Amino acid sequence: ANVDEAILKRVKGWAPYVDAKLGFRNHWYPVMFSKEINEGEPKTLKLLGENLLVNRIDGKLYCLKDRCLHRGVQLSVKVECKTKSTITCWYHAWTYRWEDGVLCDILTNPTSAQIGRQKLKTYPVQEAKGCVFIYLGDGDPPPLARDTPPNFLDDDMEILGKNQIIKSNWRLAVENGFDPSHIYIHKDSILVKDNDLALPLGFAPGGDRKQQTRVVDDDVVGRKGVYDLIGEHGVPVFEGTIGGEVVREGAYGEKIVANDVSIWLPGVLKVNPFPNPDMMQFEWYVPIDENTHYYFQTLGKPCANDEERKKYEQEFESKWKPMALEGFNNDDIWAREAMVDFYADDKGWVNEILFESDEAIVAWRKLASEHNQGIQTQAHVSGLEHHH
Amino acid sequence: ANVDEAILKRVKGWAPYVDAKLGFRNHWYPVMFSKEINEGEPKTLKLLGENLLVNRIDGKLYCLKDRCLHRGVQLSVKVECKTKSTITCWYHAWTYRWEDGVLCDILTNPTSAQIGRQKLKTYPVQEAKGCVFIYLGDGDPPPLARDTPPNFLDDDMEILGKNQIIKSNWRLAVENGFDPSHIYIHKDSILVKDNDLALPLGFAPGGDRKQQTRVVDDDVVGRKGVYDLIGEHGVPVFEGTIGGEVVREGAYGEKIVANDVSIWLPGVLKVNPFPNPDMMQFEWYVPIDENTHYYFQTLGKPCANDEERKKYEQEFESKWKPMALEGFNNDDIWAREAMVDFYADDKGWVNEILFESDEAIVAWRKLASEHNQGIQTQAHVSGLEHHH
Amino acid sequence: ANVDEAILKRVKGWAPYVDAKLGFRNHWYPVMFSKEINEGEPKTLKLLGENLLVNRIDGKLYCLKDRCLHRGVQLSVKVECKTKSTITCWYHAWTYRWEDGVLCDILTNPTSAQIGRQKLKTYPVQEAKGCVFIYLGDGDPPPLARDTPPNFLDDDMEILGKNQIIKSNWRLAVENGFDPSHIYIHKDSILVKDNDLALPLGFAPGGDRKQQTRVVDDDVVGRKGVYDLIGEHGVPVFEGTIGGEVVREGAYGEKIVANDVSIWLPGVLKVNPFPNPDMMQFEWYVPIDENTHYYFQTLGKPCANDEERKKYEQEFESKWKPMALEGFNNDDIWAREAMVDFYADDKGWVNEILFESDEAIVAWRKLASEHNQGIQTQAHVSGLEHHH
Amino acid sequence: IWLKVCAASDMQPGTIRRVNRVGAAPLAVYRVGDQFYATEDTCTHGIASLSEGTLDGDVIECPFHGGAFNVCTGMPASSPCTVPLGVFEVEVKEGEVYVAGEKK
Amino acid sequence: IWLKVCAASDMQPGTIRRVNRVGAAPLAVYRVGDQFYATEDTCTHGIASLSEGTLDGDVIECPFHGGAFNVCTGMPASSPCTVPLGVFEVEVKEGEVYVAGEKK
Amino acid sequence: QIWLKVCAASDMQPGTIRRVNRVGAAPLAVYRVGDQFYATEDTCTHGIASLSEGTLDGDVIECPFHGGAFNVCTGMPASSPCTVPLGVFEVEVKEGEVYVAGEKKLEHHHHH
Ligand code: FES
Ligand code: FES
Ligand code: FES
Ligand code: FES
Ligand code: FES
Ligand code: FES
Ligand SMILES: [Fe+2]
Ligand SMILES: [Fe+2]
Ligand SMILES: [Fe+2]
Repeated sequence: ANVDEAILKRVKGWAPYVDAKLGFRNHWYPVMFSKEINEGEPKTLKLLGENLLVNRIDGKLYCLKDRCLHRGVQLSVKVECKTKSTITCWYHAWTYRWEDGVLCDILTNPTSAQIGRQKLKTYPVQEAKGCVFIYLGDGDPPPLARDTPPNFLDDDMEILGKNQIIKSNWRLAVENGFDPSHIYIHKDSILVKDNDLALPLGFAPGGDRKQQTRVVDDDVVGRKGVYDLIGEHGVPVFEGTIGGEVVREGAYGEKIVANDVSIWLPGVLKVNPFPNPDMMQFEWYVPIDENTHYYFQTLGKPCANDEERKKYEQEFESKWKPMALEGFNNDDIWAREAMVDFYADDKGWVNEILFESDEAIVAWRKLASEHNQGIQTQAHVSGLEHHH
Repeated sequence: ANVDEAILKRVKGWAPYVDAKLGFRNHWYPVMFSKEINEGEPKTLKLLGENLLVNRIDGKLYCLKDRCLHRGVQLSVKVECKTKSTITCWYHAWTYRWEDGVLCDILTNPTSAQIGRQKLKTYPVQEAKGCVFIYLGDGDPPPLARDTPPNFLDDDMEILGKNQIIKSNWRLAVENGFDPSHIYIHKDSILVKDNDLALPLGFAPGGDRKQQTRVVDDDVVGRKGVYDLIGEHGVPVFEGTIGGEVVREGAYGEKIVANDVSIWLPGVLKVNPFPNPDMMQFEWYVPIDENTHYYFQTLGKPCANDEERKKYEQEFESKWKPMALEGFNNDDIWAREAMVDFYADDKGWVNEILFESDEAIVAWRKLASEHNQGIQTQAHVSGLEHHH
Repeated sequence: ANVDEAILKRVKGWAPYVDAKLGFRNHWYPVMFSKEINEGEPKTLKLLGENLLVNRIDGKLYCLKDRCLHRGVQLSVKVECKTKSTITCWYHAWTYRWEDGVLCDILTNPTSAQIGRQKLKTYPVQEAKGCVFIYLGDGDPPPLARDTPPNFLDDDMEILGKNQIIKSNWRLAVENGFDPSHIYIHKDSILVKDNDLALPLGFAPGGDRKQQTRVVDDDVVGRKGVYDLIGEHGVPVFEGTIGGEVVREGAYGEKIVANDVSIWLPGVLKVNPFPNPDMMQFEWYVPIDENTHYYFQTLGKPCANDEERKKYEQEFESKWKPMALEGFNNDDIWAREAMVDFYADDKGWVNEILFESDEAIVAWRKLASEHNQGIQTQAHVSGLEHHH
Repeated sequence: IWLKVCAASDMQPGTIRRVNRVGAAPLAVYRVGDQFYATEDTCTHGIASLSEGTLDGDVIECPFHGGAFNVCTGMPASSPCTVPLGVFEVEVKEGEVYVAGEKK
Repeated sequence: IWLKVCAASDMQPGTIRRVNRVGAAPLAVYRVGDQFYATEDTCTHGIASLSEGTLDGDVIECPFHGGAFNVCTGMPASSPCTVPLGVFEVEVKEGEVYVAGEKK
Repeated sequence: QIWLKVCAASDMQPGTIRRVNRVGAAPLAVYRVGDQFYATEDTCTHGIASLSEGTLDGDVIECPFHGGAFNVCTGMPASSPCTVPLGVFEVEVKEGEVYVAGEKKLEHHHHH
């Protein structure tokens, strides 16, 4: 219950989604790149509103809630890792094992009855393709593949990227990304001209509602998502008109891209091919709190050896990162920021006036509402409550 | 609806006024000077909590709500006026006519069923005496004369002024300006000495309460206001005493100003004559949001020809603006800000301890409560709500 | 009152204390040092949420609420003390007497019926040991000794100190100060080495629950407090271990300190002896508002003559203040701040997981809940509310 | 010493009546059942006329901020009022209401 | 001009049927008790299909944002809807439902 | 030594609680639910509160510190903030005399 019930009652098709202001619990989420955290170098981060600590011990990553069980302070205010396998709160020295969060010692009172009888929350952590994924959920985690778009985990797919904190709720980021008509904001991107892209201004839908998308709920690995098929029956718009007069044209480059776009739970977009005919872009919009998200950008390109990988890395730093990730997606950032006010009071979820291409967004809202693995609430953050 | 009902219940004489923290809807309000907006150069501003856009086309002013109907973004984040008569949202290209706000085109989907079927909110705009007024209301607007003090619109009246944003609710500004006893804060103003003004410290009331003011319930133009008549039968106080000893004196200048002071809806004060025997001051306290207002000051002086206008404009820039509008009224600014905390929680409207000269303020609160044309609510800002 | 009733209902042993977010009314509180308030120079401060003004007249201190009865502005915005015994509001000149707060004159209208019929709130003020105490309460005040720790007022006791504003609720400061096991955060303090102190890392409790403290409610002066006796039957920890391996050692200096620790209402801690075997520390955590408190530190040392006082003065400035009050207590400041988030939503008062040494804190919570002289409420701040 | 207000019959139980006095502050007369009372008409918390308020039993509620007083004792009954109201003597002789020009 | 939509019995009381029209916007036929009404099927506030909404009396509630319309007058009944719905007169004859070809 | 003599079954009214102090060990809490007797550690697993000073409602004991609660029969948490199960101690009545086990029961050699 994160949103006024009066509002939720109004939204029949996707109330769970509108209520998921803090994101969906029980899903895997990338939070940083592997090279950003080294041996015995504890790192702090907030995911789904929860303060966490991640550390690498003997190469393996561990995640502990950054909040001592005693007086609720963050252990990270003054980190004290007195033994390889533990962390000691700086306040009264309650000591926890990184491996299972068990309170194994208390330096201020070695005879305390709490020793061995309390456990600090831990979360599964997995590294894949140079990315650090945390399963922000309870119980045994499902395969990481379930929460990743197709091909991200392919053997030869070399993954490179960038991550940053953006000031907008995660859902605004997701919808902007999967928004078929938002392509209009990218009409002047340096990438369009500098990489000779063909880029429409928008689309004139064709066919019926069901044909605008393809809802995926039959994938064998269990992934749940939606493909944007507006271009299968729709006519792309290359001539923008006002009063029947052409005021703007799309891009007539030779490189064809982004004709395969899909959004997947918990909130990751796959644009293929992009930003080049031989590459793929996968981006996550990870919930940090109700007002911010991690914009986790990755570009994938098949590489057969260290030679090709190095070449790709060099092209990434010199071209793709500055020209695409920044030169193209920077407009998506302020676009997301521009919707904040309208949805900040939760009223935008009621007052928005949608048009045809939004069918794709609606499909996603319904899929997310039906297949998410749980709604994160303030109670999960402060401490679950329940009266006998 | 804007204030705790338990508080409004206690205020039987002017509950609507206390509830009007965002201002009164359906009234004309000045927001800038004509010279501040040129042809084809859209300007942003916030009025009664609403973000607006003003543009000059073929010399005439037009006003559109600065919020796209689609996803609620401000059009002004990236202004795209692709044709003389329209503005295109930078997000998905929904295009609106400045003239009537009609959604006439959508570049991203020329076949959309929304085209011609939606209308962005527009507000009437009128230029008078070099000032830009906006009718922040619904339906056909009344004559501007109804919402302006007597004589402001006189043919020979030359109006010159200054405008700025002040950090206080508009009502605190209004009451301070019409407050008969607040003259005390002006005892050391440079204007008093440099323009040889006679200025008492206050007034010892005379006559009955009914004689303390004169309410105007209707004009040939429907004006609604109150005249402060404390000086009618009151005794000007020139010697301030404590325990019987004189500790302060008023100013014994020769110039007698402020013969008559009156406040009018939606909230504009008229001081005549001021700051000189041959001039008048008209000042608005326009609601921007619940915490701020535009302090729109103007000085008027009848001028028979270009020759007199030129001279006045010279005297205004060289003397009146710096000595009066700033040298005198600057103290009013911090006095308004000083009342913010007491009323910030709405409790000051209950706990205030009024004295005799406040009969003027009470008369204004009742007149405002009885004759305002509507209470602006947060719902007007986000979108009116009504459940069947 | 100040906390959600569902939470108070859960805390059966000290609900009043949890509800006392704004502090306890009807107790004396130190707010500054005598040397900080000079003759005829009114000084501002906020105590228990209330803005106050303190002035010195003929050497005597007087305290008036810094809020005019008329329109609720702070008189301090522009102080006008026109005669020795009064203060005149800068707005409409309502004049109040410092000794009884009576509205004795109004310069803007000397014939007002309000004159002599209204009274601005005043609070008792007393100077002791060069410290200014204000009785933030109603009715004749109890003797100051009731709200001070034993010996603070000793004739031979020379008091020197420091005061500053800290960003945390007063209760967090109190509990941190009386917390037996928090001594762990002081293990690396420069005072430990530089003053050759003996200091354990914690304590292994001994004896029964009641033996852990000495609750004082039999004090002749009426003082209400608790003594921490964890050291009488407990074994001090000088070797901290994890998995049986020593990872940290306490300090084996020669100077024995802090063997006598007590907390007293309204919230003052006494540490004896500290920071040196021949001194004592007395510190208050005075509520300013729900999020801040004055950390009023004072060190006492018996002195028989001016020579001893001057020597102590020199030592305080060159050693005690920088090495102890700062070098030692600075870690207490950020430790308090570290608990803010957990208790900010009042949920920490339910979710905290205590261990043995917290018995002292529990005793304090119960004593405070049972012996406080009143719960300050926001209504006290804005203006008491009661319906017939 | 006394002033003529009205006939007891003119006032229905639970009603208030303002009494303007030449060269002096106005008073308020309240009929509570069959007994009449009188106090200053001006609320002690400001400048409101209590005769324009609402009478509930023997408690008068000020129209300005909702403060209230007991019309018999003149003592504050509801915040924000704190200063006692002046009470004037009333006596009904010969089916007519009279109020003491001076307060008790 | 009229369009033969279906048999009255093809619709259970309180249900809605979407009527597609080639080269034109679809309509929504509502069965309120034993009465039949019709309007454009697309909510005027967006792209929702009113035929997938909830009927309460003679008021259709949009499934998207809870906006609503009176299916008899087509006038908005609940926010955020503000643009009146197009209404088509309906007539039942011999157990068959017919809807006017053009708004009225 | 396996069974500790507590008191006479008649010394306890239905719905009451009694604390049992043990030398060199943590105290136990014996609860009478109707005519059946149950026992758990006396110290609340969420802190240092004495459950024998709490409130018994049917077969659920509510801690006086923070309002957490446990089922006295299974020792399982019944109300937040409690999350750690209480150690349970078997109780038996021989000759009208109440006895409590000196060792808590375990998920050892019992129902699967
Ligand atoms: S807050 Fe961490 S050990 Fe006390
Ligand atoms: S938000 Fe303006 S066209 Fe979409
Ligand atoms: S606000 Fe102080 S005299 Fe009016
Ligand atoms: S003037 Fe009567 S309650 Fe304020
Ligand atoms: S689309 Fe129908 S109420 Fe919004
Ligand atoms: S100590 Fe029992 S509920 Fe917290
Ligand atoms: Fe984009
Ligand atoms: Fe002024
Ligand atoms: Fe400390």
